[PDB]
Amino acid sequence: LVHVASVEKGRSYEDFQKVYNAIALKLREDDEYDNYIGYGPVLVALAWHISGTWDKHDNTGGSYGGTYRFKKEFNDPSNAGLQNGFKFLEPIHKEFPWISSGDLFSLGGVTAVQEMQGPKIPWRCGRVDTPEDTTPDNGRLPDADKDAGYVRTFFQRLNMNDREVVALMGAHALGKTHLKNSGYEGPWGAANNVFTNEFYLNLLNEDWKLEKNDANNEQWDSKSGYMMLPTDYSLIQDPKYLSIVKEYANDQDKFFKDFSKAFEKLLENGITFPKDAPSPFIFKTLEEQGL
Ligand code: HEM
Repeated sequence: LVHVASVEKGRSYEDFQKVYNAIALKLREDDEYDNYIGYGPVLVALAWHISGTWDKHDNTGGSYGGTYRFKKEFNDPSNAGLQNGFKFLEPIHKEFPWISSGDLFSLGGVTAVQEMQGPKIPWRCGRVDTPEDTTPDNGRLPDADKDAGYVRTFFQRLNMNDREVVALMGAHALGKTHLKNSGYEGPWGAANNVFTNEFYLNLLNEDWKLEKNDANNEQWDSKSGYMMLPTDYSLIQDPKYLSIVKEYANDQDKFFKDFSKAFEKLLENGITFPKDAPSPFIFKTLEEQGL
């Protein structure tokens, strides 16, 4: 099963920058969402879950098909809450009906990271909508109540290694858990709509206490009012993971570089880019444009 990137007919860089700008302007505008966190975090969670269904063994799932738009996938329990990012992006698809669904979903994650002051994330167009019967079954995304062995195995399905797994998990500096969505409740840090190395710092520097939440699930809670999932806490339980956690706590630029490569790879898993496709695009922020 091969998925070959196909550029939207006649579109170039400047066209996609417009779609970026529209997402970015709307991010600016809808600042009240989720108690003033804004929609940045749910947008990067949506781009991760639509890519996270990939299976490297048979190339099923992945971001290419746009299959999150079908009821079997948006009804995935693992995706509870992400209907809000989809709803956000609907006016944008309306304004730019020529972009594919996979391209829009994935571009929404890139746009969110950069406007929340994270690193630049190169992005490539050419995902093509596939039909309903290519929608992967539920159950392909990761459980939160497991340990580092589980996490390591899980991410190997996505062809991610130790550094990649730890870099990628740093996105949990953003947003928060919601009891009615996941059975977990609370934020990971204080600046949860700015992209920083705070997750790593909080992991190492906080006083964590293991507790049961109101949904009867175990989670780690700090005196500062922060939390960590069991899978998050894994990263300082495994010695290999802990080494890298310290690295990123100590050096945000290194974390930024590694996240950037890892997020692009995650969003492009399963896609074949022809030799003569366009080079990855690096979009300007609104700020960089005076907008
Ligand atoms: C072992 C892997 C991980 C587990 C078990 C997992 C689990 C969770 C859980 C349960 C939530 C809260 C959902 C809610 O209640 O609304 C959460 C949210 C979040 N996750 Fe993860 N996650 C994983 C990895 C990742 C990765 C790789 C990324 C992206 C690069 C990511 C991005 C985020 C973000 C940004 C949110 C916050 C969204 C918002 O506030 O609504 N997660 N995750």
